[PDB]
Amino acid sequence: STAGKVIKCKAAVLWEEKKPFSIEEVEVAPPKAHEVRIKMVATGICRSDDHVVSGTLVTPLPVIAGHEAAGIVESIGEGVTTVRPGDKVIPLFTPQCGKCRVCKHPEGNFCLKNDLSMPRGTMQDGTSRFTCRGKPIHHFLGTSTFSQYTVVDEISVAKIDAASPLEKVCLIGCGFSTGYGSAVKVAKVTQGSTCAVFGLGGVGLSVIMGCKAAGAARILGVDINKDKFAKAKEVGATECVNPQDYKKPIQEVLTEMSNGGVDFSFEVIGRLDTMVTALSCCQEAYGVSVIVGVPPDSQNLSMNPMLLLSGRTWKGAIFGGFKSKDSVPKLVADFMAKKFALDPLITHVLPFEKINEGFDLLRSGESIRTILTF
Amino acid sequence: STAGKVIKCKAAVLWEEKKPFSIEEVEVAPPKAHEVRIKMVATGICRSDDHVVSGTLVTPLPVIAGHEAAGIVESIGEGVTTVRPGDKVIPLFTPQCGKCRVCKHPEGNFCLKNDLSMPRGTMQDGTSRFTCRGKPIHHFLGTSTFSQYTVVDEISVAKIDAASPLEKVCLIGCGFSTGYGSAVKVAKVTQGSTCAVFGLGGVGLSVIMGCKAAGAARILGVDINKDKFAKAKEVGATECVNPQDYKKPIQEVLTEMSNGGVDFSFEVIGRLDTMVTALSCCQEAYGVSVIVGVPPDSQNLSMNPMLLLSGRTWKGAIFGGFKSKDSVPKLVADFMAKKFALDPLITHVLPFEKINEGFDLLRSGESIRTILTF
Ligand SMILES: NC(=O)c1ccc[n+]([C@@H]2O[C@H](COP(=O)([O-])OP(=O)([O-])OC[C@H]3O[C@@H](n4cnc5c(N)[nH+]cnc54)[C@H](O)[C@@H]3O)[C@@H](O)[C@H]2O)c1
Ligand SMILES: NC(=O)c1ccc[n+]([C@@H]2O[C@H](COP(=O)([O-])OP(=O)([O-])OC[C@H]3O[C@@H](n4cnc5c(N)[nH+]cnc54)[C@H](O)[C@@H]3O)[C@@H](O)[C@H]2O)c1
Ligand SMILES: OCc1c(F)c(F)c(F)c(F)c1F
Ligand SMILES: OCc1c(F)c(F)c(F)c(F)c1F
Ligand SMILES: [Zn+2]
Ligand SMILES: [Zn+2]
Ligand SMILES: [Zn+2]
Ligand SMILES: [Zn+2]
Repeated sequence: STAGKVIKCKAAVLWEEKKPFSIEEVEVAPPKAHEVRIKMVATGICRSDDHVVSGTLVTPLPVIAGHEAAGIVESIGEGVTTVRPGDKVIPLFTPQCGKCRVCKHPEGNFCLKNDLSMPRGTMQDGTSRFTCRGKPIHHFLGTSTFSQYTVVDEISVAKIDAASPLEKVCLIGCGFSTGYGSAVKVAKVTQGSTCAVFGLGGVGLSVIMGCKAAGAARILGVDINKDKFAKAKEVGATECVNPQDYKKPIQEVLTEMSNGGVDFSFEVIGRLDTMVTALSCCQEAYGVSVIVGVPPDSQNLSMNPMLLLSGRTWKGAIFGGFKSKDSVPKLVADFMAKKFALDPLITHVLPFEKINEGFDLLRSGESIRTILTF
Repeated sequence: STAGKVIKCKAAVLWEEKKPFSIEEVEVAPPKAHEVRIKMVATGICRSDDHVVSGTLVTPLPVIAGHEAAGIVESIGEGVTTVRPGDKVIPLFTPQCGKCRVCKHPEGNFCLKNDLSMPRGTMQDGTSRFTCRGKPIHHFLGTSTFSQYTVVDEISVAKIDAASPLEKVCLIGCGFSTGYGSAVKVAKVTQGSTCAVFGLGGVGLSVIMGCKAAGAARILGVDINKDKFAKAKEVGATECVNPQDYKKPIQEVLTEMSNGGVDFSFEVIGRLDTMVTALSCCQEAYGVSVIVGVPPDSQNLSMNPMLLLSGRTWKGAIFGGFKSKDSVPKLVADFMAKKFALDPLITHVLPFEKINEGFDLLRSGESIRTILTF
């Protein structure tokens, strides 16, 4: 038995920015009250994880990163009612406490217990369950999935279908749900509309999936890497454009293509300039633009508010606007019911021990999602 | 018997920025095809008219300004079908051509025939109906209401109830409709919500009226001029705050007051800083902020897109999001049935000839709306 005992296991520890992950032995404490210790089965490589390495995202180091994953409950602390040992689960990088003003609001999902805004890198109780070489190691978004075992707060885990294929449904933990929800729930893309999607990575392809599902007539994919176009078309893009191909700025190109601006635009990269371009390319009177990408820490964009005064709507969202604990099990059920596909997002499957190679694939432009298997 | 003839009349011509209006004789050409010549009865002094004087709003000079008004049709050009001589009318500074993509859109109102985005200061045919001292004088937003007679395109005029009191209902031509629509139509303020309204002039008061009509539980008025607070409370503000009274920035004060941020905020001033403050003070996950104020020409704001990524919605609107020609007659009908009040906005009345004194009253902080009678 491992319950109630410290587990020694393998994890990918990030000791400092801009270095490879160190794959080594860590100690994982048993869960305290209202906590859940999970044996990880599969975890995806999201660009947000790379942002921690690059310094685009600031979070306390050293850290066990990883937030897009699925595993099986090893044990539960006192008072846990929502999962049991043996359950398949997905860690929730946006928690759902169920009690705060946001959780109580019909539209809101950015639960006040989150560790994104002001990251502490701990459990809810302000402590860490991880040590490595006798040093405490920070958590990441209350998830820390780049480890054979993690411990999460109960509000940061959802029970999912016992028959789920964990090496696919881990994508529901971030990239798929984010993209899909940003289209269907946050933008509320309409039938017959014209959409523009900036960035054709895992998250942008999921936005295309959601736009198609919502009945968009035109879905214009935008990427500087033309190698991304074929897959974008497979999942629903009607045309793809590379800004580098044009003499005019792409907002102008897109406005011309859409005969005066798009209905819905999406920034799915993480650049300040493309956030403004995506806003500008939506129709000035009734267009809607959704920011999905994570921008570099502490940088402000510059924009002319006349873009809004004419009637545009600008919004952003975390995790596709989904209330995480309510939504994740339904999304997995929908997947098992063949309501959407995940395979188009998965280009590579590697053992966990090849985590660095997985990051290199992302950074080189060659992968969409690499799934790491434990 | 003036039909088909040039009319000589008095108008308030602005020859130069930052100068008084010159009340002097102009020549008003008869209406061409699909044009309407109107004998003005009443016009309000809106801060946007002052922006033309101050150079906050750039439009070609010399100009006859004025956009919030009502009058009586003197004559119609060939092919006009929607008004007749003798009809009471309100000029529409935002046209409604009924044919463009925006007019056909269920939500949009910023008709593509507008003269706001890239002002030419002409009629739709790119010419002027006004001469003064033998020189052509520009139009303003297709309306030019600071004149005993004006000529407008058919798409820029609405027929209103023959029994309308024009000295009141002129406010439906800008300030009332803008503020009230910004709350009820653009923001979609909900029952029991908390709203913050920045700027307690004619338009901000109208926002308050709309928030109260929509059932908001708390309506927090924000102004640096505490003399504006009494009237704001009369029309439904539950609390008023002066940023100058506080050591902390007003977004922090308002967040504290609202136990974590407001449901709906409105910028109704025209400052880049208060646009960002207004966004910040809405709840980060589900808050909505609407820009109503007109910013200084060609200036960009700076903001951190994390304010949006958490879930905020930011939008702007012209004329309260109302399709102008459909909406103005209904707004008048509703006023006549006492569905809303206009008297709280009217603080001063003056003859047209005292237009400069009207502007002095606004600039001093003393007036809300001065109504000028011809
Ligand atoms: N809001 C959320 O909850 C959320 C969730 C998941 C991902 N993210 C962010 O979303 C972004 C996309 O993540 P991902 O899909 O995993 O990343 P990714 O797989 O790197 O995809 C990004 C794509 O953007 C393309 N790109 C780069 N620069 C430009 C440019 N200038 N113009 C057009 N295309 C360009 C690039 O070629 C690549 O295909 C990242 O910033 C993530 O951090 C946010
Ligand atoms: N979007 C539209 O269609 C539309 C329509 C009508 C008016 N406008 C604009 O809306 C704004 C308000 O017009 P109005 O009500 O006629 O003007 P106004 O009567 O000058 O009211 C503005 C109020 O803002 C207050 N104010 C000034 N600076 C600050 C500050 N730093 N903090 C808090 N309050 C401050 C000021 O004391 C005054 O009561 C102007 O910019 C107009 O140009 C836009
Ligand atoms: O990819 C999901 C994701 C985000 F959307 C963030 F805003 C963030 F800060 C982060 F760390 C993260 F993982
Ligand atoms: O007050 C209404 C009003 C506006 F909202 C503008 F954006 C503008 F440019 C203008 F001239 C105007 F009069
Ligand atoms: Zn919560
Ligand atoms: Zn992610
Ligand atoms: Zn139109
Ligand atoms: Zn106005």
